[PDB]
Amino acid sequence: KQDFLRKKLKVGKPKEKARNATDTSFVSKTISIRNQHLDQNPHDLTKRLTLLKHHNINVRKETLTTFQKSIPSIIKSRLMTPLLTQSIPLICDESQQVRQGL
Amino acid sequence: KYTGEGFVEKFEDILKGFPNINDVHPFHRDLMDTLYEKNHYKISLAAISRAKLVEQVARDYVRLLKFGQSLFQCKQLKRAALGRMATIVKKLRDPLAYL
Amino acid sequence: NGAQGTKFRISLGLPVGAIMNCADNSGARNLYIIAVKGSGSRLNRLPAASLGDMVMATVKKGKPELRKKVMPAIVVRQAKSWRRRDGVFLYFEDNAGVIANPKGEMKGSAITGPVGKECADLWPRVASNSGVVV
Amino acid sequence: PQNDYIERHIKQHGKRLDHEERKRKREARESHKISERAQKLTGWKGKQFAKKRYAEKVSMRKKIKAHEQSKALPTYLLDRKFSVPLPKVRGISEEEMFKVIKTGKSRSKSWKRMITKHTFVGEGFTRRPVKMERIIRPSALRQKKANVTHPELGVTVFLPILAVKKNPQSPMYTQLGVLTKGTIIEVNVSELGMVTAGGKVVWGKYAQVTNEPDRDGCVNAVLLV
Amino acid sequence: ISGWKDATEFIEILARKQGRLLKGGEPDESGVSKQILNDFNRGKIPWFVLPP
Amino acid sequence: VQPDRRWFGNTRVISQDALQHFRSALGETQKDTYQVLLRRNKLPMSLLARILDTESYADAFGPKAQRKRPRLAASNLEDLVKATNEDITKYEEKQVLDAENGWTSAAKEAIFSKGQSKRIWNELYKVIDSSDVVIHVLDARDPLGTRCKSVEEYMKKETPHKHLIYVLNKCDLVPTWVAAAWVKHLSKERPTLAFHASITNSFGKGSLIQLLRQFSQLHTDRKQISVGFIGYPNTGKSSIINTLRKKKVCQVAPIPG
RNA sequence: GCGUUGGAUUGUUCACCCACUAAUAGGGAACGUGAGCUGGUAGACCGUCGUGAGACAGGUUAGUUUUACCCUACUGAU
RNA sequence: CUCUUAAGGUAGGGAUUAACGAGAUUCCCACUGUCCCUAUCUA
Ligand SMILES: Nc1nc2c(ncn2[C@@H]2O[C@H](COP(=O)(O)OP(=O)(O)OP(=O)(O)O)[C@@H](O)[C@H]2O)c(=O)[nH]1
Ligand SMILES: [Mg+2]
Repeated sequence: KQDFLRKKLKVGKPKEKARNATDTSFVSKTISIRNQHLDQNPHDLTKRLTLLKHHNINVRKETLTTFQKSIPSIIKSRLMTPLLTQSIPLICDESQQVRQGL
Repeated sequence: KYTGEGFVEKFEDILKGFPNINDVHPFHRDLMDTLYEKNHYKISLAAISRAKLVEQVARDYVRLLKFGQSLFQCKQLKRAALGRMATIVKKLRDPLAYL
Repeated sequence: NGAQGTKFRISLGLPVGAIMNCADNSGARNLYIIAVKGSGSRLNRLPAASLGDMVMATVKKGKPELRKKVMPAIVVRQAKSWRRRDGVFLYFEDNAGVIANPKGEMKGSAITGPVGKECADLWPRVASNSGVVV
Repeated sequence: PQNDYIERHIKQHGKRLDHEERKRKREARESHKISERAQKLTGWKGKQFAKKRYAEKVSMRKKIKAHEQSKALPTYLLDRKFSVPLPKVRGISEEEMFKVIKTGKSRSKSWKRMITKHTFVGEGFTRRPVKMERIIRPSALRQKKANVTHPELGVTVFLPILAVKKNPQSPMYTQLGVLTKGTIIEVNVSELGMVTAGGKVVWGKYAQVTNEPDRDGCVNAVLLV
Repeated sequence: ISGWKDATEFIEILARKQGRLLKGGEPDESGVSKQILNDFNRGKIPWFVLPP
Repeated sequence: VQPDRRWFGNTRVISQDALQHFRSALGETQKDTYQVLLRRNKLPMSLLARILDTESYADAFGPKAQRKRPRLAASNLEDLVKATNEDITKYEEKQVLDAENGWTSAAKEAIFSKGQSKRIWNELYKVIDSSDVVIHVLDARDPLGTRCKSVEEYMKKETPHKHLIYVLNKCDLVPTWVAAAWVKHLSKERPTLAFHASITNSFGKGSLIQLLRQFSQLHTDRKQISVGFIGYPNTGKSSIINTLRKKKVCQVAPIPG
């Protein structure tokens, strides 16, 4: 229970830093927030695409209705084959409403 | 608390009663400047304002007194607050004579 | 001060927390608040006075420009049973209120309805602004 | 008003008829009345009277002294163990340091201990949760800066404390950071511009506290050069 | 409601509508204003400040 | 306390080049609020005329008064005329700019001082001192009204090791573009999530969860991390907590207190 | 010697606010363990903890001592 | 060290939300001896 001490000389190991050498090294991580998608973008239906897997049922129904209404402006685009890929498996869905919307 | 309140009442009577040498009229301003040396005037009144410090001492030492566990401790804290007030006022010997 | 004459005694009708009428067209309808000038100091007793007594008051009903604003003025009617030192007991239909500055000078310029004899004798500008005494 | 009007009035009319005689007689009776106030004025007023009279005596003694008087090493070695200035300080009981605190509606659990004296917690303190904290170091009894004096230079400075290395009472108290008398602390000294041989700036030094800051809000200390 | 002027008139319109009036015919302006001020904060009345 | 040659010695040393580089990097780092230092305890943060000598209050004014002429003297005598006219014009201007008879205004009701109290602010400072993170809840109707800048200044000066983020709440009451505008305006300084509090229909829950577990990953040594909720009354602190837990944990009411 | 107020405020008051006033001075006889009258265990809920029974860093709510006719003192009466 | 976070508000109509209760609480009208400030009467 001393106020000053040494480990030992410890032959073989790196020597040491003496007693008072200041260590000016650090690391600074940067925080990352979500975007939250509060501002309308042209790529907005690509985000509603995945709501066809939503655990809720009215969500899926209203999403299918939105995609129904947005057909003529997207019929020739990079979104239609993923739309059908992600919506075809709703044939085995639990709801007459969603099957009818499809 | 009473000792603090007395000092700040006194100092407030000085600060509010005395005029603001700026903010009055240019004629009176220049007259009182050539009479009393505006710089000295403002400096003295600023000294009194900054001394009105006493509030800090009173608040700090009261908040310390909340944890007093003995008559001797509480007495010494009281004495300390009043002594620091006295030091502040002792450093106000010349401005009050001027004022 | 402001009044002309002595502190004379007529019975008390108007304690603190009493809404009384204003009938002049300065804008107010009502007068409430705390204070009575020349009131004593006794434990548990209410400040209540008349004798053309000056009191602090606010407009409970009236124009917003003078609502929210404390003001002095003078009792002119009481509706309690007062005694004249010349004979009979007097009393009015109602209480009445009305407005002034600390010197006794009125914000309004004319009074409706009767005003008390002793109130007018004590306050000159009330007697000038009143067309009807008693 | 308007100027020194009473000075003008004294020049024009003049002070009274019975002014100089009365002033002379007041100055004469003052000798009697001084002693009268001494044998009277019971209490604080007599105490203050005696204080004033003693100070006045000393002033006149010094004045007369000044009147009547106005009527081997070299320069560089003039002005000149490793023991600290305070070994063997008063010992503090654990009872006098820790206050008991009781918890519950029916207060029956105590298990909590409030440190009564001034403390140094650190820079990133961040209190523990209440169900998990046992040691309580209240915010008012938490010091960041001390009043450190260099014995040389006759100078003091309000320096920020960096650490507590040795409180002589029960080195638990060092880890708690209790600033009792005789406690040894690391303080920053960058304001003084000290530099070692090599050009490395010194920014930390040992100091020993000289006061009992539980009685005074001040933490006064002496540098160990 | 509709088409008011004069918030003093607004209150009396709303009181005559809600049947919120005193013994007589004086519409209770005080309680109606209290309810309006509760609605304003609680979000029954939509309102918002614009930023720069 | 025994003698030792290890007292009286320099205990903490640093070279000038390392010192200056360390100053520069941290001046870069700690101006950015999205950045955060990891340890913060092993690091040195501590490394980051007068006329009375001439005139003695007594030669200026008094019976002694060794002061006959000024030093506040303009030459070219017309110059002080140019000054006096300018000063009179400025004076008359201030008069009409800032532009009594024996009536007063009624007392302020004692209910308007309810947020202000020793009892409440003791709880505030207790919560902060116990917290590792401080969320500042704002109403999207009036965030700058509901901001409380003095607490942020206190947290800057006193406690830089705390994190101090913003949460816009009641975003369901205003349009989406107002919320986006405010979030853009405030993300410049502080992260500033948007939120809507409800046990059933919520918004921002997962984002806030992600941010809190980020701070947890940073404070890996503390064994737990405390998050205080600061703000005006009736902003939704209790409702945000009830939203995170997804049941009624804290009492809630539309009345403030 | 004689007086030293009326009120607002329980998201609380070891206090402050505005008025009236001649003034709105401080204290004791209880609080140097514990003593008029009035606000501030058993049931139940939320929170923290606990494997649990339960406990508490908490918080909210409801919730039965009942003299004098005895001696003395005091007040009046034979 | 890296990047995904699908407790994503489906929409900017997303929360303006019964009746009942010797349940806990605040305010208003009316009303009064609760109060100023006590007085009187009956068994
Ligand atoms: N529309 C909407 N209302 C909210 C939201 N959050 C809270 N509220 C409402 O705001 C009312 C008062 O806010 P509180 O939840 O009490 O927030 P608080 O005042 O910080 O809570 P306390 O700490 O208990 O005082 C609640 O009764 C809620 O009904 C929100 O996100 N959207
Ligand atoms: Mg609230």
